[PDB]
Amino acid sequence: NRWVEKWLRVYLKCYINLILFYRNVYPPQSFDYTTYQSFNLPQFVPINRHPALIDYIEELILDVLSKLTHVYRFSICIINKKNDLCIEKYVLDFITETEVFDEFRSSLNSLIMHLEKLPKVNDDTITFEAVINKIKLTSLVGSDVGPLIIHQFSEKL
Amino acid sequence: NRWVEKWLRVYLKCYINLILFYRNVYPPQSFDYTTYQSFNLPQFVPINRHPALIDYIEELILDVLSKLTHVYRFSICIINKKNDLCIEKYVLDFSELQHVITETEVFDEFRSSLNSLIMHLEKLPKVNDDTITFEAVINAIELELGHKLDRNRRVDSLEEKAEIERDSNWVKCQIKLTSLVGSDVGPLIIHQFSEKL
Amino acid sequence: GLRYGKRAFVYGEPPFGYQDILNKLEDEGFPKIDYKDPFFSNPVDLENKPYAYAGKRFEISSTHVSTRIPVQFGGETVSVYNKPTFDMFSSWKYALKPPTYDAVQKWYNKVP
Amino acid sequence: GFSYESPSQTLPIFDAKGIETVRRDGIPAQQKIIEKCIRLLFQTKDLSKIKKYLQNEFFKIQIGKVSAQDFCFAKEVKLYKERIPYLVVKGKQRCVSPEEFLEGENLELDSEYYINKILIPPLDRLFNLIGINVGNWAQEIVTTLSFLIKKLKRQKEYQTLKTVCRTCSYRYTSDAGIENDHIASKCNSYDCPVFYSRVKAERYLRD
Amino acid sequence: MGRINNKIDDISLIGRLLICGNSVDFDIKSVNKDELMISLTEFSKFLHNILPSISVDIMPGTNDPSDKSLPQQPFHKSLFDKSLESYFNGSNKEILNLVTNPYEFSYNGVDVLAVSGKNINDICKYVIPSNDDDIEHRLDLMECTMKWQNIAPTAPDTLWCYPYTDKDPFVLDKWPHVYIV
Amino acid sequence: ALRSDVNLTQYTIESAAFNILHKRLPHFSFESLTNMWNAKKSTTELKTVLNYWLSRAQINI
Amino acid sequence: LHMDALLTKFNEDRSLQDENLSQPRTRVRIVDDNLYNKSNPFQLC
Amino acid sequence: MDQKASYFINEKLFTEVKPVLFTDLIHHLKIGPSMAKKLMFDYYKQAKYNCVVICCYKDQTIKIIHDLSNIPQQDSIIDCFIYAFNPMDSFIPYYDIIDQKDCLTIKNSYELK
Ligand code: SF4
Repeated sequence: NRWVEKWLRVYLKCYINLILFYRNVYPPQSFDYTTYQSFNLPQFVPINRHPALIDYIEELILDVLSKLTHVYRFSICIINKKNDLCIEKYVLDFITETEVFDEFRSSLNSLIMHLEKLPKVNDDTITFEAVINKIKLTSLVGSDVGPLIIHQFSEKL
Repeated sequence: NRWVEKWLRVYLKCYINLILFYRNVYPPQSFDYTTYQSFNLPQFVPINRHPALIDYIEELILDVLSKLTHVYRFSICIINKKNDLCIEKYVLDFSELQHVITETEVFDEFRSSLNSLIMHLEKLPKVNDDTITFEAVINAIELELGHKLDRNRRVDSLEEKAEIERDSNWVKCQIKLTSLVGSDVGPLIIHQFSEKL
Repeated sequence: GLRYGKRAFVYGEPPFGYQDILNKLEDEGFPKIDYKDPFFSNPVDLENKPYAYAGKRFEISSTHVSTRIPVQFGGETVSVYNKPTFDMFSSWKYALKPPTYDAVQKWYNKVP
Repeated sequence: GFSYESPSQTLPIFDAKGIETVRRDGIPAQQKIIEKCIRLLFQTKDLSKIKKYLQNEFFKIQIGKVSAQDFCFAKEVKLYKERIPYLVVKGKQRCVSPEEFLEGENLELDSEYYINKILIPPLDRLFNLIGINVGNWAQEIVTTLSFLIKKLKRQKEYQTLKTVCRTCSYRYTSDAGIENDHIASKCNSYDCPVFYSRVKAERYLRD
Repeated sequence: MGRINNKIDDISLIGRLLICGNSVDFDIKSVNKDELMISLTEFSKFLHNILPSISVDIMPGTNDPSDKSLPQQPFHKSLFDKSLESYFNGSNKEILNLVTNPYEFSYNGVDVLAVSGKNINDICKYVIPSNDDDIEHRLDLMECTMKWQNIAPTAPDTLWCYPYTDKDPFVLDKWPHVYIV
Repeated sequence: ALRSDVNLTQYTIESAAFNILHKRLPHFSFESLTNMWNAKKSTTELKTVLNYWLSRAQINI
Repeated sequence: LHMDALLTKFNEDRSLQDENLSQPRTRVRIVDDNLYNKSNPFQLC
Repeated sequence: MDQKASYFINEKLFTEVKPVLFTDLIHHLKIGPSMAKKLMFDYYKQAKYNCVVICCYKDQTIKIIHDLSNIPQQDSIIDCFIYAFNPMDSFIPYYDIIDQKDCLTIKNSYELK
């Protein structure tokens, strides 16, 4: 439970940053796409520059991981403006420092490959909202070695 | 490693080229039947003429040949893009690789293997365009990639940069089997397999 | 639309939007658009060149993976410290994406 | 810098004022090299491509694969209607005439004062405000079938040059038969790059 | 080889084969030693299968690895498979004869002149605004070339420097029986 | 007038004709022109020098 | 007719004669007298 | 023999996949061309391969049948025998050195010294 905590923290941070950047919930040029690397992956990983949003994401991630026992699913719904309809809904949640490392690496790689093949969306039309617990479902890889196996699925429409 | 490097290189090149051509993953108009692609090929195989695919396959084969010292299996996957599911799997066995002459005999064996592969591919139904793509999977004996960057890997030449970019470009992962003929020559003991559905 | 589920909650709303984001970034003491500074595409060609010039220290870095720093959580750069553990009978997958069918089709139709 | 006279203007305009190209005595190759490096730095901001281009140009100059038209100092001899641009060719290792290169039994193109004091000053002045030095990039710079292929390429080049020069002199002779190449064999126009290539091919075939 | 037609009574009348030119075709702008060697070894096989049955007469051309001018020397003793060394021993010349581009072969007393065709191709490479690319046009050009007693009418496009001293070879001195282009 | 209007290096007739009229004119030495003008035969040389001077005169206009 | 009919008419009616393979027919001798006589006209140095 | 020939043909067709021609059969069995064609037709009689047949018309004309449905000038055909049997669709043969020490039907007048 030592390494898995910080590794899940950084994995959730990178996942949230990617799901914010690859969509139009936040405008481009506000992220650092040529500076940081997530898990030694060759792809580019964006990180926002505004300290307020970074601290907000870190605070909510710490609040989630503090009570990770009672919660079993942590999704990030995408709300559409002027309609209040959930267009997209990405979900997550239900050893050696290396197995969890490669598990997070594979999950991030699958998420990047799935996001890079998404259609373009118009600007200033979608808002995100974090939640704590005709459908096109897609399944990505997850962690299997740890007793806290994390599934990964995505929906649409 | 003195001469089997080039032979295995051209064999893998012809393998990938025939797989990409006969499965309609790329337009056939971009392919041309040739015999020289910076290396004497043992048969008039259809090789692509695109720059990006050229050095893409070149770097792939270079990484495969560098890792051959611990790799015992090389698979080329063909998956759909609407659903990340394996549709076809072509396996190339490297059982001990007969690791540490008569180049014409090696070329004849490679030609026979490629002819068997073409005969097997000719019986498959037509494959459509529009995102019927391919992947690459390998199986090693004892190795671990993606962890050579724990010391910032201060570079000094091109060899170290190539080693780093090769060890960092791999990510860990987790019907009717049809066997084909391989290379029964002394130095190159190679076997062939195939999968469907 | 897509239902949230049987039992779920809601977190606080983000402070910024799509329009006010750049305005708040400018008022915080940062440029509205950070244009690309001179960088080396090859890490070998760096050779610690940005040392100084006429008493002016310049910050020139590269884009390659070897020079990029890992992402930090809370201002602390996280990295692996223990040596890896090689496991037998492993599997790997190639990460770089191959070109697109439409790309090579448009390249061939242009008759280069 | 690049100029956009209107928001609808898509392509930029390479507007320079008082650039290093402004000089009474200067080689055309320096201007083209500086323009290419500026375009590369403004389009992609990549220093590696600029370094590769500079190293390639330096290696080509050190080998001798230059057209020699952009590597000539044009001295102004009188008779004030000064229209006598005598051409100095790279020295003597001086002030050799282009006829010396015409009878090119040996080569004297030296990676020396010329290359250095005509290339490193402006590039250094342009890249010191950035924070990089260009002198270190140049300091690091310091069978039968192949022979038949090279001979055939040289012969085809010579034949193409002779053909284009003959068709060019056709403006005066208005003929295509014999003696047309004989008339065209005396064109010593130093303001045409085809002449330099033709005499270089002739000197290479004579040795 | 008499294996297809099976009429040995009629196939055995072909004493020798005459390759006039253009056996290997490449663009000298971008070629390496490997492609030329592969093409020469591909030709060498064919040669090794045809040689011990029927003689052969090799002639170069405009796209062959030889000089681009008209009086082309033979290719070389090299540029063929090592198994052909028994034919290049200088003793077996009637079986394989590498000759220049123009030649006046006296086949059993019959004088026949053969050329690679660079002369006619270069003459047709111009556009003359008189005289009013068909078969009759090439035949008329060949007849005019034979009558004018000058094989090369266009000097600078076809001929090269220093062809001969005081006695040009391209000017006809004896009329042959058959002109092969 | 060309030097006051245009800004180039050589300031010759051929350079001006190529940079303004996009026409490249060959240039012969004075000895060659004299040898061509004193040739009793080879009227091609006479026609050559005549067209040379006529073009040099027409380019001035 | 089909290709099978032509094959059955041609291959079945094969003579299979004169192919002794031990006493083959000699090719007609044709000699170019200009091989070694003199004065190779287009042979330059 | 019709027994060893069929064995060699099926071996070189299925075991070592490569196109087989009547020239290889003539070189292996030391037989004539007409006998090779008869053996090829017999093997075609009594199927996982593709037959390639050629027909020799009059006027010393030789062609390769591709459609096998529209044979032009069927009356002028003087000979028609199966040329080769290829398992694949693309013919693309291969050629190597052949030692015809005793498998030649026409010998040149001159001998190698
Ligand atoms: S080189 Fe002399 S001849 Fe050839 S074109 Fe330029 S001017 Fe006319």
